[PDB]
Formats: sequence, C-alpha cells, structure tokens
Amino acid sequence: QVPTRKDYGSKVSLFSHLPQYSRQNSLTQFMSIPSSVIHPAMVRLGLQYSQGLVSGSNARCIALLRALQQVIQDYTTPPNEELSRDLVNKLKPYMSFLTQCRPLSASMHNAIKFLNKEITSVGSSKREEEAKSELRAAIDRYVQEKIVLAAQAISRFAYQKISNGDVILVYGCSSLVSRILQEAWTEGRRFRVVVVDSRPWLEGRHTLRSLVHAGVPASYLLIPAASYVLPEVSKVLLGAHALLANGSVMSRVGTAQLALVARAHNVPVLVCCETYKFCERVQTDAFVSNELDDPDDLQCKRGEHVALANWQNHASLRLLNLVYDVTPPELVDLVITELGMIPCSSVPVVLRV
Amino acid sequence: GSELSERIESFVETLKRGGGPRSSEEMARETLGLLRQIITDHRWSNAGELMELIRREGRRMTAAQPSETTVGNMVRRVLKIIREEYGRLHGNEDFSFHYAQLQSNIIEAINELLVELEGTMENIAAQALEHIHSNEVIMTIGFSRTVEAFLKEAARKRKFHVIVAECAPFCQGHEMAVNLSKAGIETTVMTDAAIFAVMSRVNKVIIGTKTILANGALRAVTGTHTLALAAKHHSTPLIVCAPMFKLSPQFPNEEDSFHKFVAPEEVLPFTEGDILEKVSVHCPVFDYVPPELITLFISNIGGNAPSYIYRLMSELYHPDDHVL
Amino acid sequence: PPPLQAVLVADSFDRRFFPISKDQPRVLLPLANVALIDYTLEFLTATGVQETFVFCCWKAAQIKEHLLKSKWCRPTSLNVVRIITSELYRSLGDVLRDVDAKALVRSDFLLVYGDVISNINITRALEEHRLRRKLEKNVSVMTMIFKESSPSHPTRCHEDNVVVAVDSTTNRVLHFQKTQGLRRFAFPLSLFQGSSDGVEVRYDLLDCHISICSPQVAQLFTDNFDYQTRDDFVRGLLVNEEILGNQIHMHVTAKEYGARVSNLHMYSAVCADVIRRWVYPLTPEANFTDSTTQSCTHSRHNIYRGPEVSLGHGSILEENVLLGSGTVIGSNCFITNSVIGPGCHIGDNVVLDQTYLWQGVRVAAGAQIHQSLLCDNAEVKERVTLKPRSVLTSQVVVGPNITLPEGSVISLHPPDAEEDEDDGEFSDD
Amino acid sequence: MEFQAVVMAVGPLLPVGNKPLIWYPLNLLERVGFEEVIVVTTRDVQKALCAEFKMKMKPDIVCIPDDADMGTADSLRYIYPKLKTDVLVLSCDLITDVALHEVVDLFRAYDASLAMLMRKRDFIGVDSTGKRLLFMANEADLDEELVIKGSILQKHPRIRFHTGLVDAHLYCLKKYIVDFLMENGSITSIRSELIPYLVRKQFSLKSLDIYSFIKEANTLNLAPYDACWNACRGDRWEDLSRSSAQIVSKHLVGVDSLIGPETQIGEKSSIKRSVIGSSCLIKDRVTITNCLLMNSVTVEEGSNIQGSVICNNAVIEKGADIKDCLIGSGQRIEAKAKRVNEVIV
Repeated sequence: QVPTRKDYGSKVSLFSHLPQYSRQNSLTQFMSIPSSVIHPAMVRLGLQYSQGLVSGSNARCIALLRALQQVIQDYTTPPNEELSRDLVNKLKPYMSFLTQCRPLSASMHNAIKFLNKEITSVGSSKREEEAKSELRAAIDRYVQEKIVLAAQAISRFAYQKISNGDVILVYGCSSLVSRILQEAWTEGRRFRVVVVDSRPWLEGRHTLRSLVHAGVPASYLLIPAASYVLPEVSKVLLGAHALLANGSVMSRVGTAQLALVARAHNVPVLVCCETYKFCERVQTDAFVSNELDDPDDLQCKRGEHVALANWQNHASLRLLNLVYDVTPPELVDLVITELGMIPCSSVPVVLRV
Repeated sequence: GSELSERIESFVETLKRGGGPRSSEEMARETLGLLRQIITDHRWSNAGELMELIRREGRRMTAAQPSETTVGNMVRRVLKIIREEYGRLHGNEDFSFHYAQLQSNIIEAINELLVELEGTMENIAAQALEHIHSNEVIMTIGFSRTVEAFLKEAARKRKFHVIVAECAPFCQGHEMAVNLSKAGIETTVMTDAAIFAVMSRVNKVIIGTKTILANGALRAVTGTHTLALAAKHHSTPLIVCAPMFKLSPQFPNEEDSFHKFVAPEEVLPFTEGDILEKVSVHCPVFDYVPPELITLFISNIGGNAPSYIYRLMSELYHPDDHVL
Repeated sequence: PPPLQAVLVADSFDRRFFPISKDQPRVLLPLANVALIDYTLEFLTATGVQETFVFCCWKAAQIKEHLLKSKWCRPTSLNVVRIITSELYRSLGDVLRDVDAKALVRSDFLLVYGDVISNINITRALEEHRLRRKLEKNVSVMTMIFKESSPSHPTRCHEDNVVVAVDSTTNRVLHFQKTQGLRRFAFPLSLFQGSSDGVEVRYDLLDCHISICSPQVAQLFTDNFDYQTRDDFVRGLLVNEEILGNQIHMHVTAKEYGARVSNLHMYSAVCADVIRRWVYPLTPEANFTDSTTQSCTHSRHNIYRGPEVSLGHGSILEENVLLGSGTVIGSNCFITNSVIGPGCHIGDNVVLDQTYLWQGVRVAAGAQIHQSLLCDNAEVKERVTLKPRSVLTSQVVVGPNITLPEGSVISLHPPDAEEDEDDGEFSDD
Repeated sequence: MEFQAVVMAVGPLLPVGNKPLIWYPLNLLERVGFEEVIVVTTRDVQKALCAEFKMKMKPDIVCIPDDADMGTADSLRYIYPKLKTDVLVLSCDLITDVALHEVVDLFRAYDASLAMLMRKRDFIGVDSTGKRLLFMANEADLDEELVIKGSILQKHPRIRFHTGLVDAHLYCLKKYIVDFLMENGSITSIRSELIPYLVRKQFSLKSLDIYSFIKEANTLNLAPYDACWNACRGDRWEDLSRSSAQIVSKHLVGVDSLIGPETQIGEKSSIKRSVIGSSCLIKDRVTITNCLLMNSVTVEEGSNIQGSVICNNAVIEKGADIKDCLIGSGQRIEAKAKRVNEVIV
C-alpha cells in the first residue's frame, strides 16, 4: 500500500500537529514502478507536486483536474458494483496520496467537493461510455466557467477600478493579478507597478518577468522594505490563495504583514479571488492549518560559508517556514469576483448562497 | 602631523567603503581613539579654535558615510565635553582663559568616557534579567551584539524561546540564531515575511537598533518597522535594547538618504538576465520606526520611556551641535 | 608579502569611440560626470593596490594633467600612482614588453585596462591564486576574473561573449574564444584528454578584463613579438600548452560587479548601471573623488540632484536621473534615465528619454532627445527631434525643425563623423 | 499497465556466471513492480532461445523468437504490435543496484520523453542541474571539433561535459518516440541513431526533453571477458540481498564465496575470492586461485591457477600451472604447460 513519508528534522513546539515534509525523500521510493495501488496519473501528479513544480493555485487546480480527467478516462467498473460509488471509493486513496505529497489547498478542496458531488448525480442506468463522456464534459465546463471566465470578468471589473499614474502594488506569483494588469495596460490606461516578493520561495520574479514582457514598468524589493514604498502606493492588489468564511483572506506568507503596513500607511487594500475559493472553513490564527515547507531551504548562500550549513546538529535550533498567512477581515477592503466588487465581510452572504 | 593625518585618511576610507570595524561599539572606540589623537598631538591653542577644528573634521567624518552615525554622535559628545570642561575651568565666548591643563583635563574626560563605554554590554546584560520570565517568547530581528549578550546571559537563570526572524535583504539573522542556539535557548528562525502570523504568539519584541533619534523614533535594520507595527497592532511591548552612544540628536526629515540604498545586486541578483534593464530594484537596509510604537529603551542607565529621550539629548549633546 | 602592483594601460588600443576619441581619449569620458580613469584608480585603491603604473599613448598631456589634479596624485594617497608614458608602444603586448625591459614590476600585478567600472574586492581571488602558485612551483601564471550573467543582459555587447571551456575541479581554463558572429562553436577535443573529471564549458561569463599575471607572463610576452592582446595571448598559450604549459586559471564572482566600457552601447548600459547603485560603494552620492563640483546628494527614486540645479515649474523628474551642478531645467519639462552633467541648460516641453549629456550642452525648447549622447557644449536649437543612438558631439549644433534619422552621428570633423556640424543635418558645407 | 518493460537481447552465450545473466535484469524488473515483462530473441545462435530461457523461476514473461539477424531498434519495431504504453527497454546485460525509483522517477517527474541511466569516448553533455542533458554524440560522427548549436548555449548557459560515462542501456521512452521509430526506417539502432537524434532535436507547445541521471553504484558488462570477470567478482558480494539457498558442508578453505547447492565440499583445497557454486568436485588439492570457475567443471590432483576462467565442460587436473587463460567450452587440457596465453577455442 501507500506508505506515509516521515517528517523531516524537527518542527516548532507550537506546530507539532502539522507535517514538515522534506524534498529529497519523496514518496516514489516506496511504491511499485508501474504504480499499482495508485494510478500512474495520480502518482505523477503527487510527485511533481512534492518536487515543487506547480505552485500557483490555479495551476494546482488545473493540473489536478487534468489528471482526474485522465483517471476518469481509464476507470473500469468492477462487476456488480455501480460506477457512482466505486469511483469515489477509489478516489479516496488518491486524495490521501496527494495530501501525503503536498497538502491540499482550498482550490483543490473545492474542486474535489465539486467532483464528489457531481459524480453522485449521475444515473445508475447510465453506461460507462456516456457517463464518462459527461464527466469529462462537466469537468471542462467547470475549468472553463470558474477559472477562465472568472479571470475574464474580474479583469473587466478591475479595469475600471485602476486609475492613471497610481503605482499599483502587487504581491508575488498569481495568475489572476498578472492577467488583470497585462489586460489593464493594453486596454488604454497607463500606470506603474511595484512588485514585492519574499524569500526563500521567491515567487515574485514570475510576476516580474511576466510584467516586463508587456511593457509596463515595474519595481522589485523584498517584502521587508515594503514599509518604504507605501508612501507612493495607491492600491494594493494582493494575491490570495484561499478565501474563508469569517471574511479573512488566507494567502502566501507575507500578505498579512503587507496588508497591515499598507493600512497603517493608509493605502486601500484589495484582493482578487474567483468563485471557487470561497470555502466555509474558518481560521482565526494562521497556526492551525498551514503547510510547513522543506525547512532546509531558508539557508541562503551568504559570503563563502553558508550560516546554516549543518542545521540540525544544533540541539535547540528549530527552523520552520509557514507558507500560508491569514489577513484579518478588517484590513481587506475588496474581493473582486465575477459577480461584483463585494466587500470583505460580505463573502459568506454572497459567495455561499 | 603626518601620522595623525594618515590615520584620519585610513579611517575616513574604511568608513567610506564598507563596514570597518565590524561592531558599532568598535567604531565608537576607534572614533574616540582618533579624536584623542587629535585632541592631544595636534596644533590648537584656544578652546574656540579647537572646537572649530573638531567641527571641520567631524563634518567630513560624518559626511563620508552619512548613515553610520556612531562616529557622528561620538564627535558631538566630545564637543559637549569641550563645552562642559570650558564651563568648569572658566571660573558664551571662547578665549584662551586657560591652557595645557585643559588638554590633560579633556584627556581625562575622554578616558572616563572610553571606560564607561567599554563596560556597556556588561551593564545591559547584568540588568537584562529583570525583563524575562520562564517560558515566554522574544523576537529579535537582525543580529545585534548587545541584544545578543542580553539574551545569552539572561538564559543562565531562566528558559524561554527566541523566535529570531532574519533580515531578508541579506540574511544576517542566521548567524544570530546560531550564536544563540550554541548557548542553547530553544531558538527558532523564520523568513521575515512571516511576522504578522507568528506575532499573535509573541510576549515581547527585543529589536536591536542602529541609532536612536530625538523623539525616540529609532533607525534600525530594515523590516523592523513592520515588526514594530505588528507589535503595536497586538500591543505586545517592544524593548528597544539600544545603548547610550547609539543616540543621535538629529531629527526625522532633517536628512535625505535617511536609509542606505545599497547595491541592489543582493535583492535581484545579477544572474537574472534581460529584465534588469527596465526594473528599478530598491534596497533600503535602514528603516524608520515611528516613535509611539516603541515602549522601553534599555539604555545603560536603566529603562526610559520614549517621550523622555529629549532629556538624554540635552544631557549628552549640546543644543547647538545638531548640524555640526 | 610584497606590495601588489597593477599595470594600467589607460588607452583603449582600438579606435572604438570615433569620432569622439579625437577630442579627448576614451579614458577621460565622463559616465557619472566623473572621468573613467578615476573609476579605475578608485577600484585599484579600494582593492588595496600599492602602485598603479598608469601607461599612456594617446594625449599624454591631457591624461597627465587631469591625473595630477586627481585625488591620487596628491601625496596623501596610500596608492601612489606613478605615471609612465611614451609615444612608442601601440598595443598591450608592447606594454608588457615595456614592463619587462624597464624591469619595474616585481610580482602579481593586475593587468587591468584603462576603463573598467568595478568594485571587485579581489583580495580573496588573489590569495587563492598565490596558493595555487606557490603550491606547485610556478606553473599558474594568469588568474582572470569573470562575472556571472545570463547571456541576454544588456551589459553584454556583440563582441564580448567569451565561451570559455573551464575545468571545474580547480577552476582551470582550457579554451577561450570570442563570438563575433557565430551560430556554432569549435572545441579542440584535446581538452578531454587527461582530466575526465569534467569540463564545465560556460557561456554565462562576462569578460571583466582584470586578468592577474606574474613576472613570467611579461617574460612570455617578450618571448613572442606577435602577442598583441590579452585575448590572443591566452589563446596562443592554451593552444601551445603542450610545451611550456603555464596553465591559466579562472575565478568567477557572483555578488560583486565589474564591466569594461568598450563601445558606446556597453557604455550606455554601464552608465545606467553606475547610476542605479549597481556598483555601490562606487556611486555618485559617495563622491569617491574629492571634489565639490559633482558632490551630489541622493534622493528618492534614485533621482539624484547635485547642488544648485534650480529646476523649473512642472519639471517632473521620473527615475534614475542625475543632475550635476549649475544646470537649470526649464518649465514643463520631463527628464528620465538621463545623466545631465554640469553647466547645462534646458527649455520647455523637452523630454529627455535615456539621453546622456556631459557639460555645456544647451538644449532649447521643444526638443525631444532619446538615448543619444551629446558631448561637450553640443548646443541644440528648438523644434528638433532626435532619434535613438543619435550621437552628436564636440560643439556640434542642430537647427530648427530638422530631425535626424535613427543612427546618425554628427560632429565637426569632416571625414570621421557620418555628417558635419551646421544649422541642421543639411548644408554640410 | 503504464509500462511494458521489454528487454533487449540481441547478439550458451547469455546466461553466464554464478547465476544466469538474464536473471539480473529480470530480477530488477520483478523487484520493483512489473508483473509482466517481454523479452526478445532471434535466430542469432538459435531461434529457440525461449526454450532454454523457460527454465527460470519467475515465469511472468512473454518471449518471442524472431527472424535470422537484425540490429536493436528494428527489434523494437518488430515488437511494436504488442506495445501500447511507455516503453522501458533494457539490456539483458545489466548488473547493478540502482533504485530504479530514481530513473523512472525522473522520467515521470518532468513529463519527459526519454530517461537513461549512466555511470561514471561518448561525449555526453549533462546540464548544470545534473539531470537534463544537452550534448550527446560519439566521436564516430564528429571528427576533431566538438560543435554546439548556439541556441542551446543561450538557453542553458552552463553546459557540463563528461568524457568517460559508461551507458547502462536502460531507457524509459514515451509513446510518440516509439511511434516515430516505427514510421521511419532509416534508424537501425537505438542508442546510436536515436539518442543523438533525439537530443539533436530538442524541439519538434510540444517540446521533447531527455534526462540522463548519473549515479555511482554499478555498471553492465558484455562479451568482454575482462568485464565479465570483474562483474562476477563484484556480484559475489552484491548477491547478499539480490549461498542464499544451498546444501553443502564446506570442510575446506573457502569463505564469503558463492557456495551453492547440488554439491558437497570435501577437504584440502584453498581457493578464496573465487566462484564455484553448483556442481562442485571439491575434494582434491586446489592451490590459491582467486578466480571464476564456470559450470560443468572437472579438476583434481593438486591444481593451481591465477586469475582465469574455464568455460563449460572444462578439464584441467594433475598439476595445473597457468595464469590468466580462458579455457574453452569442451576442451580438456591436462598434460601441457599453458603460459599467460589463452586456450585453443
């Protein structure tokens, strides 16, 4: 069966209930090569997750939906066993494997719930051929009308809430915000942009090399120094990897810090999220559900002798790096979605009914 | 004539290029050494022309690198010492109402200053014990040797945690975390974009700062503004462990290049490629914490509020030496 | 150890900067309104060079008189520049034959050309080189320096790429060749013969031209009267390594920076680089040279501004601008990426995108300059619009309504400039 | 079902040593999954290689005899009918301890199209990361100037070269490359006209990559009897977890050797660092040998040897005085002094 990759090193006392998976000892070591219990699609996807290949949440959900399309293309019903039930009872261990590789985000949660509540709505008098075709088609209608029509309508909205000369602030890699700006420059307006990005997983250079390939100027500075740009800034177009129910905006690790300082310098904050990120889970403090990352990567190459060369030899020292931080629901001002510019605390009244 | 001159030149050099010497205390020590060399083995007769000499030397010594303001306030302190010694031996104009006895007396004042400045780490350490309790949490941005002695001697009697974040522009807090955990204080490192998450779990914030302006609005290694601002947002108290000589009688907007825009080859490394012809990567290494976020400066004479620092100003540097 | 000399061949031995090199040599062009030779002398003093035997062939008088009023000629410097000059020698090889015959140097000099823009603290590379040298009895003669860069960085011109096949165990050099128009690459298979331990060929090196040497190197230059560059020196050496080996060695650097202004495009990139702090401590605000003329004071947006600029109404400076002393920017202006030297003048509604001015330049109203150098006193009249890389130098003038094509260098000397100076691009004579 | 790990075997000959040679790739393919494995045989020495190959103990195979003689890639085109997913070819001559969950891990990771194991002329250029490769060609094509397309240097500005890399002929191909191999006929060898070609055609977005994972564990052998001797010398110790089931007494000089069943050792014979397992007549005096001894052996009366192997049906007894000789398959040499030279076979 599928093993469970053991933790790496040692976590921090306040974080015993969270898995700190490393990157070297992946979970392809201890499985059959023509993957037996796991499907080849799911093992490929779990692997290329854990390696750190696809990170942007939309890319996460897209790769997952494509691998699930493959699985549905190659599912066979065992004799005297309905599809609409054995399919789910087979999809469960795949989800446990994905969790063993890199913990599921909110995007994948909502995708999996959509799938497990759409499969169950196929008739028991439906043969595998037509039902499989309709499953593939419903997966396509999903991946088209919530992350490819969403980005469209959200770009069209945020194009009329972006003035001229204002230096919009962005944070790191995000498909939606870079699409918003690459579409709000080539539709007539002109502005500046100042990108911030935090280490070690410096996922801002993505937004950079996608911005300076459409003409618009840019500016890049580690999120510490963002206490200094904010005099100029006139908007903060944060990226959000997950929305919640109490109004908060759970996203990458700096977002909270940035929203706080960008409210204490009085520049209006925004986010951008599509209809499929509006989970009902709530979380007051970003400590009870994070995804601790391979700690042994914080160590940068300073001078000629890396300061954390032998890390775990020290008894007390205990690295960590959170990967999800929550903003309070009181700093966030906008949640631009394909049904309007809803205000922060008005998510669970709208994007749930 | 020649020895002091080449010493001043070598010193303005190794102050103009990089960090030399390393520890700010050692910069204060060498500045006082040079200023003693000048006050002893130079040419000056009246006290007024001596003040003017210290002036038209300190102008250069502080305009070389106008961000390292330990040497600046050391010059200003020796100026105030000249003024106080004049006031004593005068028994405001500047006539040579006395002579070479003045020289030995200035040397005595500077020696007393150098001695009470060598014993700074030991004082802040031996008084650190009265702020820490068992099983609590202490963030320390950057890597300050004085906060270091503080937190590594206050662990001979208690046990806590020290969630030492790291200065991101160029990771230096790692050496801090290692020099703590070698003394075994249950430390913890993280990337300074992770502050407004972990801050709800912090009992205190012992930041280390490079300077202290008049209002108490300090000038510390970067990011400390957002740390201090999150601390104000949770009203967790800051204990800005900053010794005496790191004071400075300047004022917030009385200077451009308040920060220190350093070679942006460490933010966006050069190995990047094409895009480095259009972006303008910034890199301020020194931020500006506003005053009312700070709560308790642990000088080497005991705690002091933030709205009390002007008294230390009026007691250290004369009120007419604020432009030098 | 003994002191660490540094030969400095302050004359770029090819007429790359015509027609400008007629006015003043290339070792006195101002990037940040400061002369190149001062950039290199400051680099050499920073690293710790004890003496720099600045050599010269073109306009000995100009360089010598400039350098006597430097900050190094004054006797206080810990790096006593001693100027040696003759009208004889014409190529770097002649310089090395000179430092061999006259027998001035003693060990481990720094054969840096005239005009590198660098802050490389090479002390550690020097120390590693001396280790390699005294470790195996004088068979490592030259330890070049090289900077990392992706092959598409704008400080990389179409004649400086050096595909340099290097061993990776001890960072040894094996083959060296420029790429002025190659879509293929040649590598004599003799590299792979002995050391099967890997030959990390690299195309991500940016020739910094700070090659260290030894007395055996000048010796070897005397041995062949046909060595006339560092380039073909290392090529010939690595070709006939088999006899008289003297293997080269390399040392890349990652967090430092250094380039060598060869032609005007690399000059443009490196001017923008020294403007945007990219080579701190070397940067205008610090005023490494001891003068009050360009003693600038830093500001936000890297928009420097020297003393007494007296910019006018609505003149919104954008980014990366310098402004030397004395200038006066008119009303309703717009400047960005420029380097306005001292003593200039400016009119109304006159954008200056990516331009570069040096001193005395007096642009009038309506002008719209772009990416175009304008040398000393290069006055301009109204309602003119320049175009990219449209150099115009040395008291040239442009008249009303007469724009220029894209690449159009105009000056006053008849046959070296592609046009001549007059009341426009027309009426040359 | 994701793979159909066919096993190349083109010209007893193969199953030489203390264990059958084909048994090593077959154990490698039955230790990590692969509940099915195709093999290929031709009429090189007999069409009926399958008849003797079916004596094994892991039967989950499908052998297929073929025509008279051909290369290697043409065999893959031969088997293409029963081939439907990502192929994982091998070479019947492979002996290693590779965690193949490294190689196929690398293939399945970066949606690649060609994996290959490799051990430290064959000019092989692996990228900086250590996995992906850029330059693969042997000096059989290039004459004296290693050429490089400038585009691959602009894209990957740090090409690393390795000179002495012995291939292990393990592969993990996608589907379209095998379809390509079928539609075309000009290509009559896999690792000599496909790898240099595929690398040579990094692009046809549909790009096609390749990843040559390097390692330091063990290598393959071939007809080279030096390589085979060294491979058996290594496998004598490698067989610890790959004797293991034997019925013998061993009342003489021998330790940490391949002592297999169907034999009983007597006394008075000293040969250590040697290989003699099944069918052993060890009761006579045998001097210090430290060398292999193939199947069907016959020797007695105070023998001696120095680093040599004697093929099937061997007879050298009564004072053997020779060093480094390959005694043929079915010759009996008893009264003659053999020098370092080989045996007449």
